[PDB]
Amino acid sequence: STIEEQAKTFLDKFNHEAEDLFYQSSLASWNYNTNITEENVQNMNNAGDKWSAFLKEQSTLAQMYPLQEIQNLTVKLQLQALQQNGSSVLSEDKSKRLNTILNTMSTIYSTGKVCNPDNPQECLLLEPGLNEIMANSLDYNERLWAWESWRSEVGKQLRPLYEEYVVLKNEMARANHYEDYGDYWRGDYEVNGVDGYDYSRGQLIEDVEHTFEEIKPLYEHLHAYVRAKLMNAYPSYISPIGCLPAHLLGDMWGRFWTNLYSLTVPFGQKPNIDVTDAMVDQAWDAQRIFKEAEKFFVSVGLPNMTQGFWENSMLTDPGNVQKAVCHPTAWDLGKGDFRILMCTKVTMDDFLTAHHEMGHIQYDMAYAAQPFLLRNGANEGFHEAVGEIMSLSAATPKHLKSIGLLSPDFQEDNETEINFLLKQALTIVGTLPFTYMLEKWRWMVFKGEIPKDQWMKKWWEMKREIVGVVEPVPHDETYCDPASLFHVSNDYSFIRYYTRTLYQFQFQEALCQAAKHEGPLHKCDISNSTEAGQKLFNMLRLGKSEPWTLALENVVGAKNMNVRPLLNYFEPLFTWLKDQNKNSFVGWSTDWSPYA
Amino acid sequence: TNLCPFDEVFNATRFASVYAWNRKRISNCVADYSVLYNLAPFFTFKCYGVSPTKLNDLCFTNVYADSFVIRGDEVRQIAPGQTGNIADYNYKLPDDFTGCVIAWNSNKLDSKVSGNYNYLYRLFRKSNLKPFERDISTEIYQAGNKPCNGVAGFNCYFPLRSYSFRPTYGVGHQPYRVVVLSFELLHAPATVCGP
Ligand SMILES: *[C@@H]1O[C@H](CO)[C@@H](O[C@@H]2O[C@H](CO)[C@@H](O)[C@H](O)[C@H]2NC(C)=O)[C@H](O)[C@H]1NC(C)=O
Ligand SMILES: *[C@@H]1O[C@H](CO)[C@@H](O)[C@H](O)[C@H]1NC(C)=O
Ligand SMILES: *[C@@H]1O[C@H](CO)[C@@H](O)[C@H](O)[C@H]1NC(C)=O
Ligand SMILES: *[C@@H]1O[C@H](CO)[C@@H](O)[C@H](O)[C@H]1NC(C)=O
Ligand SMILES: *[C@@H]1O[C@H](CO)[C@@H](O)[C@H](O)[C@H]1NC(C)=O
Ligand SMILES: *[C@@H]1O[C@H](CO)[C@@H](O)[C@H](O)[C@H]1NC(C)=O
Ligand SMILES: [Zn+2]
Repeated sequence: STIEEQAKTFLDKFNHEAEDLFYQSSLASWNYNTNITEENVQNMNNAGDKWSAFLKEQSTLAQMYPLQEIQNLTVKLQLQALQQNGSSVLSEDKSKRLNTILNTMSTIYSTGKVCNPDNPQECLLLEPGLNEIMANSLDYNERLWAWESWRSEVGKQLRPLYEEYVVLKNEMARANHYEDYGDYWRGDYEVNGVDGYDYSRGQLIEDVEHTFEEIKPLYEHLHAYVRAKLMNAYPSYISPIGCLPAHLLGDMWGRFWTNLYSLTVPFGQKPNIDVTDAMVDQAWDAQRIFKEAEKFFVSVGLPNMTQGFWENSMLTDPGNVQKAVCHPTAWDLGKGDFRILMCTKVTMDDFLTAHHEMGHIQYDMAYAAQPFLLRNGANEGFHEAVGEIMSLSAATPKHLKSIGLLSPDFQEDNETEINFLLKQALTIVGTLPFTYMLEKWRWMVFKGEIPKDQWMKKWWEMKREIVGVVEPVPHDETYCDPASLFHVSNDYSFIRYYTRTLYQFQFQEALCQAAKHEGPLHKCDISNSTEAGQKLFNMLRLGKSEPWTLALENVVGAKNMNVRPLLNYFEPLFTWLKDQNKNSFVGWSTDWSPYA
Repeated sequence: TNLCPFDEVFNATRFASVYAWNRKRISNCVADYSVLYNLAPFFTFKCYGVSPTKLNDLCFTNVYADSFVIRGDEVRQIAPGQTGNIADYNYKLPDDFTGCVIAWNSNKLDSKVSGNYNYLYRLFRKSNLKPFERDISTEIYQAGNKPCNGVAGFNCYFPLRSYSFRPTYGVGHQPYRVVVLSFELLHAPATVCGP
């Protein structure tokens, strides 16, 4: 019997054992997230430990089948994923050091507190304490205090850890035959051995930098319009040619500019489209919301929710006594069990979230027939892109009017059209330079291109140059500002938010063209279009089985990430911004800082 | 007026694991087929060779009742000319099969919150099964080229695996009870006619 046939048989046994053990851990995890007790924590950890220990045993056993002697690519994908899972490449001592560091950074982030000057007993955490300040406060000093205190008392704690974190992560990645830990992360996009669809890890950097260049003009005029509106609100604090102060950007890091809408709204006398009143008027509950979201997916040819979904999901807050983790999540426990955890309120925002999360469930159900190790999005940006496009259609006035939540006597005008796109751009476009510049800095740190003594120097040189954002206080190398964001100190890659954003508009443009949508892309609703649903489904049911380049081509007809649909979606705003900035300076000078 | 022991087979407390499927030979009785519709809308009743449409005016030499438990997905494999872990390694119907396949969802009985590991099925075998064959061997499957020495290890797998039935599984992974009625016609007097 060949080594490929031995691997097929081994994978057969793994698929069974993993499916059962994974289900036990997911269910135990579910029972805690919906009913927070001490016993449910123990059951979640026991079931989790058993699953982790099973994955470590099977990772080692998988490596005893060398990849070079398998020809079946579908088998080699599964074998590689199980082999690439184990960290048994670093000595037990260095593995132990690295896990302690990871735990310490995560603990510092989640329990880091800041106490108000003049009272040691009034102390705030990041959430909800400091996040409330950075998202609602208009006082320059209060926001500057929250911004600086978070970085100087929690960030400085993370600097010595992150330094050792980089060294060990590189050692682990190098010993897995990657250039560095940044190259390891880019491994998610790699494709090999499929002629016409291959993709190298280093190609991701070039495609990200090539697509980002075509985003700069839109971002420059967004940044120019935002700076002008803030300069009116803070005339003594903002230069007409300088970068935007980092603490005046709507949250702790400026990752999203969403909360600047009140100070930047183009036409403040036209109200937003809010259907919350109409939902309460019609006595909608949570079940009605998800029932409507189910109807949406059925209208395009996708299946209805399983009976187990409605029985086992938790769609409303459990109650006062029973405490829950209300973060909206879609659960694929395996063995036909799909659920949504969500503390739904009768609001437009939760209504769109229901479509977003049920968009994940549709993805999960569609690739449930794939092998266990291939039940995932095509790459790290696919799954979230699928979720987002559902809330794009679900929110249009066209879709809202057809379900009886928006009055037929409400007609769109280009002022509310511009208000919408600006609000969208503040979230979608604003995060792109933030996301690219954060990952570029980490890619360069892992590569060794940034010495330790110039970490925070290069970080703010790249914030000013790339993002047009300037620190309000000088920061030396005792700081670790990147680590003051969750994803940096909690060891998650970050470029997925950039690729997903580009994918989601490639998807929506393609599906709307299949829906024969007439008009600007941002007004499109794929509802009732079974041809659109079929195009999407042909990619969903693939899972990880096919190269992400091929899966993308199934929907959009191109093998690579493209930024033209994103620019297409925002084109009405782009022309309106350029006309707004006709007597403004566009671009920023990096030498100006608020601390003179 | 001797009534055939179907309540024995269908309403049994515990069905057999499909790898060790259970056969009940039926003879010398009146077969009241037309009264079998007493389950939770029993999800399957498909016959091959004969007609279920009130064709119990027919006599057979012996009737064999085969019973086991599989998951919903696997019920499609209890039919002539199907392949899969069940039809290849546990229970195989012949190409010229004459009889009926009855199946119904038994989630309320055969599922359990901690997971019901009573029901097993065969995952590995050197070759497929001949029609109506039964293999209950617990010999370690040699997947590699080294001998196994009767213990589980690298490339040496215990040939049987468990269904781990839980009530919250999807319908495709829920337990289904199956009864396979095999009708025999030998050159011998019919002992089984059912009015
Ligand atoms: C090895 O595989 C496991 C499969 O679960 C991965 O564990 C998950 O990793 C993601 C992202 O790091 C987390 O969101 C999940 O919560 C993790 N689940 C667990 C086990 O808690 C694990 O990341 C893989 N290891 C690597 C990176 O090779
Ligand atoms: C919550 O968990 C406890 C065990 O810690 C259990 O006894 C209780 O029944 C659970 N409540 C609900 C509503 O599931
Ligand atoms: C790879 O293996 C799978 C499962 O055995 C099989 O269905 C598929 O056809 C194989 N592909 C090739 C190229 O042999
Ligand atoms: C889903 O749709 C099918 C028919 O397409 C129907 O038979 C089934 O009962 C539906 N399920 C629910 C939960 O309504
Ligand atoms: C809306 O469109 C019309 C087109 O003629 C244009 O004249 C008007 O200035 C636009 N209004 C805004 C606020 O963009
Ligand atoms: C099993 O029990 C039910 C109710 O007691 C009865 O209606 C049904 O006919 C029984 N099954 C058989 C095969 O007799
Ligand atoms: Zn999501």
